Amino acid sequence: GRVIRNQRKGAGSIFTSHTRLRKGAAKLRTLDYAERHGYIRGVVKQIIHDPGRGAPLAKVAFRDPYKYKLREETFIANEGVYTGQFIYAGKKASLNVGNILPLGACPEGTIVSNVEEKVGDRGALGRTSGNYVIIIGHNPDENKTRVKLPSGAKKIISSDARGVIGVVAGGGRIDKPLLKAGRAFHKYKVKRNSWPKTRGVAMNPVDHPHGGGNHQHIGKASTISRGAVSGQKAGLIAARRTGLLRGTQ
Amino acid sequence: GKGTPSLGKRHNKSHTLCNRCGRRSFHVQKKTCSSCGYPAAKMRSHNWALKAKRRRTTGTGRMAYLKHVTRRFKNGFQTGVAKAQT
Amino acid sequence: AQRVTYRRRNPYNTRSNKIKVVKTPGGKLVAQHVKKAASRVKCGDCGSALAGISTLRPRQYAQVSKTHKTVQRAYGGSRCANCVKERIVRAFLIEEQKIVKRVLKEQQDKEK
Amino acid sequence: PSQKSFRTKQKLAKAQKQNRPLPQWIRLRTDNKIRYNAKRRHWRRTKLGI
RNA sequence: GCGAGAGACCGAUAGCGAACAAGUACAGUGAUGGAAAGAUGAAAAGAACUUUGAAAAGAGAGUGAAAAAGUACGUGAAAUUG
RNA sequence: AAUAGGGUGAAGCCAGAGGAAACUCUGGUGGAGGCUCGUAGCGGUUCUGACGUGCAAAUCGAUCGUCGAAUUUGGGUAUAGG
RNA sequence: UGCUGUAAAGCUGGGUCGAACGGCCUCUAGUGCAGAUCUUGGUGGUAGUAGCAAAUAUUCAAAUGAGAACUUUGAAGACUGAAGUGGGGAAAGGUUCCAUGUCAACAGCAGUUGGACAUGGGUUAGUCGAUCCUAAGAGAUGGGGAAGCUCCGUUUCAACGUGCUUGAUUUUUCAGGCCAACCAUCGAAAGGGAAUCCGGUUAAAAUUCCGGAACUUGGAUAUGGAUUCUUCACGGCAACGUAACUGAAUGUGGAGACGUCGGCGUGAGCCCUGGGAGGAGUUAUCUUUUCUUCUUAACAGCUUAUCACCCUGGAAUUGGUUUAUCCGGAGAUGGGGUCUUAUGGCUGGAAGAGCGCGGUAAUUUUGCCGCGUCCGGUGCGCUUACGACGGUCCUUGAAAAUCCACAGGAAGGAAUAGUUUUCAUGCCAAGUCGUACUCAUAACCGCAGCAGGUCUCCAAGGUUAACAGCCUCUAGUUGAUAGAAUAAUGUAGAUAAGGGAAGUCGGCAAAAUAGAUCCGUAACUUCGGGAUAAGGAUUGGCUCUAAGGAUCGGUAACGAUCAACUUAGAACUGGUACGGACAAGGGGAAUCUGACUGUCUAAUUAAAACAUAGCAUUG
RNA sequence: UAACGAGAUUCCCACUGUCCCUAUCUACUAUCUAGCGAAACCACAGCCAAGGGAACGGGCUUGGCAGAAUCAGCGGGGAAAG
RNA sequence: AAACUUUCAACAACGGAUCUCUUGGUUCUCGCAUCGAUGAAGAACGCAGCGAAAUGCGAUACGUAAUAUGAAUUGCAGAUAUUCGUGAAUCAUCGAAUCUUUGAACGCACAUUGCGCCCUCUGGUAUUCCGGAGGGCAUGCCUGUUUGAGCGUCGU
Ligand SMILES: CN[C@@H]1[C@@H](O)[C@@H](O[C@@H]2[C@@H](O)[C@H](O[C@H]3O[C@H]([C@@H](C)O)[C@@H](O)[C@H](O)[C@H]3N)[C@@H](N)C[C@H]2N)OC[C@]1(C)O
Ligand SMILES: CN[C@@H]1[C@@H](O)[C@@H](O[C@@H]2[C@@H](O)[C@H](O[C@H]3O[C@H]([C@@H](C)O)[C@@H](O)[C@H](O)[C@H]3N)[C@@H](N)C[C@H]2N)OC[C@]1(C)O
Ligand SMILES: CN[C@@H]1[C@@H](O)[C@@H](O[C@@H]2[C@@H](O)[C@H](O[C@H]3O[C@H]([C@@H](C)O)[C@@H](O)[C@H](O)[C@H]3N)[C@@H](N)C[C@H]2N)OC[C@]1(C)O
Ligand SMILES: O[C@H](c1cc(C(F)(F)F)nc2c(C(F)(F)F)cccc12)[C@@H]1CCCCN1
Ligand SMILES: [Zn+2]
Ligand SMILES: [Zn+2]
Repeated sequence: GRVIRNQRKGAGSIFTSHTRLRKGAAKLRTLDYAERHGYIRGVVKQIIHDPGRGAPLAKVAFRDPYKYKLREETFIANEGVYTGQFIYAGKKASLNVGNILPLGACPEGTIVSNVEEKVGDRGALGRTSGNYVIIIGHNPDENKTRVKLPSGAKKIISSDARGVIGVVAGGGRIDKPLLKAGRAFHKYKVKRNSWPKTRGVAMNPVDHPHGGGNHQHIGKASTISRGAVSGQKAGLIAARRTGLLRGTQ
Repeated sequence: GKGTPSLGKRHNKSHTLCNRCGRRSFHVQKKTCSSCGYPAAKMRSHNWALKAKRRRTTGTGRMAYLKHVTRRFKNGFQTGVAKAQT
Repeated sequence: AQRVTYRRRNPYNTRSNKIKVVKTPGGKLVAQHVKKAASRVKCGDCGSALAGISTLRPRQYAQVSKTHKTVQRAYGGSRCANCVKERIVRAFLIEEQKIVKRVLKEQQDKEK
Repeated sequence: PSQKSFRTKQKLAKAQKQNRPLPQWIRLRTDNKIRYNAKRRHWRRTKLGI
């Protein structure tokens, strides 16, 4: 047979991300002295669109603590953040929408976004439009905080990890139907080469494990072992179950 | 349309002249000569292509220096000048 | 009607290959090549165009004297009049308010 | 094309120089074998391959 | 590679691809592919001159041992043709 | 970098009319859309037309699909034989 | 010419020819051809045969020449018809360009002609490009893999400056200080980017030469001006103005720098048009006539603007206002100012140029002279540039070089002295490579001078919705073997009594319909459609009538002057014609099937196949 | 299942040379000429009937018969060519 | 009976077999050890009185010097070229030189005849701007020199 499309994606030739029009990576500030011990004030300069991203970005300017120079940061904008607003980041920062605080400083029930998995990684969790992370509980003796993620998973993070108070802006994109192949075309035009998708059962046996036959059909179970090898993992990879979901989960 | 019509769209050179060997085998985008392997330090050659070795090898050029080594060896690699006779 | 040709080797209608049709004293109709339009100098705070500043292609700003490139005021060729006024009042009122916070703090410190 | 490199134009100059008929005084030399220039080239038939 | 001497070898469709301005001419985007083609006569003595023709050429003449050797040149088979 | 000329007439806006109210009706304006008739362009349905030792190793004539976008296209650049 | 042998073969007469060769005894082998769709070369029949038929079309005379259907000149008839058979370029070619000679081969007839052949000539730049910048990307370097060719990394686990500024000192040595986040390099003749125009000139070059007139960058440097004893200028309430009018490190901002569509406004070029002054044409008759010339560059100065802004003032009887509905106590309307100079006006450039006429010098190189070159109008016109607006996206539509400005306040500065070349004038210099020509029914690729293929700019009159079709002007071609005839069968195109799909697998092919105005329009429906459903009527020419505007001037409801093509109606009129050529839907009732727009088997399949939005599942 | 379709199908109206049943006209060929000038194919070749025969002969056997050189057409045969 | 066709013969064609040769090939043997950063092999472009190749050569360009030798070269032309001679011709010999642009290819780059920097001299009134001549600036590694870094570390 032939190398399937699955496998071709990893060589990264025509499947690399289209990044010319992107507006810089969205990260928190580096943990510095000011954020460890106090707070630093910055001002929102711009709220801009990032192609390929559903959420708008905020350009926020900060003074450099150690030399006469202005530092610009690219943040993920939460809803309600406006141009000209002052942003406070640090341990002593107040509990206001857009402020960056350690998770230990936020009370139970706080909604927060762009949350760090590890202390100082500048943000990993709850970054897409409309999503957020909920603070569930604190374990001060272990210096651990328990959070709830957009997928529903519960996780334990260091209380020194940071997050940005509020909900990521741009929420509700998916409530409106795309309606058109052309809208999908323009969507992925600035993301990557993943669209349109040819169905495996519409190919020949060289192309796919689903190819061939005198009718279009899969022919064996579409649930594939986690221990299968590349070229075999097409279908439902290591599925615990299949079929329509009914009842609670 | 893959024959005569398609043959009408040939006006972008894949190869240009190679500085080292001069053949028009210097691939423009790869910046490599398909004939001599320029700009690699070694000359391209293969034992499965003996006739390619014949075309470009020692003795196909001028041999401006090796030409005269055997005469210089024959005289013991002399230094100095010749002497007029009595 | 007389028809014209590009005076340069570029045969394509690009941003840098625009032409104007002019009539010469020889009675001819010729194409004349047009430089790209200049953009206004803009305020560094609000983005509006600045009054009193010449509109030139950026290399040409090194040829004119300083009076065509600035305005006689603080931040003259950089920020517009309203944003300069707004910077002055904000600087005054905040630094006055800082003294009100300093003096009041001492009273809060003194009263207890 | 009109726009051309120095290297190309130098090759074109040499190509013109070699496209000439035999000097007829050559044929008069003692034991001459060349009757004509066998390495002529016409621009429309055989291409230079530069 | 450099210098030599040889052969119950081949003799121009043979012998190296190449006896010759042969790795040439030429082909291919490229890697590569790659021919054909030796011999007038001892000597050019390579036909002065006249004539017909627009000319190429012809007819005389001339050189040569030979033009039944005329740079379509040693001999000059067969197919095929007058 | 390129893409005649028409048809239809979406939101928004103006005016008038009706109604107790909730609301509704009429005339304009406006100029939306992988909308439509149809050039250039791009494509290639049918004649199973021509041609079929061709003009051509895929062409020619008519007929035809589409024609403001998932549109057409130059140049640059990347992906290389299981 | 014969002889010998059953034969494989051997010998001999005659001719041709020119340098070596044979018998016998033995040795040895790359040793014997009719075939292998054998190999290479050569040659027939076919056969003077197939054929040399797309792209409207040629003709008379003269010249030249041995020779003319094919060359040149004149006359004419035509065509392309500005979406060109016109004028240029990019890619590619490479001398094909030009002049002179020239016809063996080539131009599938011919050839005196040629992109052929031969000999020469020809490509001139500070301002046009390349060169430089970065784009996707490519790729060296401390390094980490790999037996290795080499692979990987480029914000790369690295002691990574061939740093810079002054105070000067000459001693070519110093003294300091300031920083080093980033930065090898390559990557665009369409992206970014310092600066040139007009007239003339060659056989062949020109934004490159000549003449005139400028501009840019780099440098030097003098005069004039400006500034300072209130040291680093004044004026304006302000927006801001100006000939100038210190400003280190460092920091910040602007430009470079950006999709697409819609109508509206303005400019320019073109189109149209009145008067006048020249020239041509027509003149049976007429036409204040039909045609043609009347032009103005870069650059310099002054002036010129929508938008934006400032001052005043304080708004409901809400007003201002666009084709498009936004704006105003966060200050409208009103009044007065400021600014960008896109674009236009006047002047210089510049009439000296160019153009149109008229007269001459004369076999003459080349001129020489005079006169005119002027004043208006018009617009849903065409193209293009700019402007102010409006819409649109789960799409929001490059980077870098490079230049300027600000913030900052280091340092240095006047009293009879330093600036400052961001004010004026003057001085010097600008290297390298490309530059001819074709760009295509003959200069490129398709084996070729092949009906194929191959990116782009300019774009006149009439008809019209129209850049379609049809006719025409400028320009360009008149090329494609030709002559004589006009059987059959073809190919391409037409018409046909009566019938009207009986033909055929099948209405295949053809026909029929068709523009515009007015009327009228069903089921069904996702309420958007269906729909040009279906189905009717009208349409020429001429002579009239009515409506729809602009600018000035105080019940102005008015006068005066000007002006564009749309719409509606009536009379008359003809072989009842009239979207008169051109251009230009056939329609209806249903079934199967895919929702739709979209996509693929280059060269036998375009579909019901693929995609798609929507839906679900999985990690 | 509205809308859409160069998709497959049935009927109707209109329309017609598809047909009854053919005729006529034009251009370019074909044709004849001057010039120019290929290719496929080719064991040898080329009139029939029957026989026998590798069971369908141009040739063989027995008969019919049989007169140069040819031109335009033609598609029975050459179990024609590819 | 001609024409036509067929067969033979002669002569003439077409074509290049045959025969004769051979500065070539092919095999065997004998002898020798010598490429390159002191820039090779290879590439490009040039160079002659009249040359396109081949052959030779490098702006000193079908060659310069030197040694030997002793009258040519030659297709034509021509010495301010030569003959009992420092003398014609000569890749005869060869020990001195020249050796464009490149190439392992070395300042950087190279689809560019693109772009720096250092030293000496020199032109334009010039340490800086513009021009000319000559000489320099690659990488890995070795030995050494010099200037340095590290509370790695000794002593005072
Ligand atoms: C001028 N034309 C030349 C011509 O020189 C030709 O030469 C042949 C020549 O080779 C022949 O001569 C021949 O002689 C013998 C024998 C067969 O004759 C051959 O073996 C040999 O190869 C050859 N030299 C000679 N007989 C005729 C020329 N035209 O060589 C080629 C050519 C282009 O046709
Ligand atoms: C299923 N096994 C196949 C096996 O059949 C074989 O595949 C060959 C393939 O290698 C050949 O291909 C080979 O040769 C071609 C060419 C020179 O012909 C090259 O292009 C190719 O690189 C070379 N691998 C291909 N021509 C036929 C397959 N069956 O080679 C191994 C294999 C790929 O696993
Ligand atoms: C135990 N030895 C480790 C040695 O493995 C190494 O650690 C590297 C560390 O330097 C790298 O990290 C480093 O390099 C990455 C680079 C690769 O992108 C940088 O982004 C990062 O800033 C830099 N600190 C880390 N990403 C992996 C560790 N094994 O260097 C540190 C060390 C302690 O010597
Ligand atoms: O835990 C709750 C909570 C909710 C939310 C909300 F859902 F709105 F985002 N935000 C909370 C926040 C907040 F993130 F800062 F807004 C802090 C503390 C508790 C919050 C309750 C809300 C009522 C007051 C007590 N905490
Ligand atoms: Zn090479
Ligand atoms: Zn502002």
